Amino acid sequence: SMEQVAMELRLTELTRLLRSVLDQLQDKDPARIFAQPVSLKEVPDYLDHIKHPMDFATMRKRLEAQGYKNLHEFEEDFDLIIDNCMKYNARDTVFYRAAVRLRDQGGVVLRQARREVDSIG
Repeated sequence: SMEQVAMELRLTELTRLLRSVLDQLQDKDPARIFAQPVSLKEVPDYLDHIKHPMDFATMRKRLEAQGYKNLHEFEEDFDLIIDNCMKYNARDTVFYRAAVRLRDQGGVVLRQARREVDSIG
């Protein structure tokens, strides 16, 4: 149908907007602390602590599979990265501090993407 196509065009454009958002968020992690999944070889007990692991490479796989239907779903995954880190790591660590900074700095980017998604529909 012509409707399924128009829908596929919007999803593709949302995917394009979310790709730019992802790149902006990831620039706010220059140390690449959140770039890849926490290693289960190096933190064998991680899943006893954190039930829904997340990271930027895993979000990127989902993104490129057009697996995000809206900004809310994307934000949920970004919040997991931050929230997982702030539970697993203590306050006085480079990792916890890096999540606080990513959270504060990403908020500006997410604030405008919400307006752009509402705006362009």
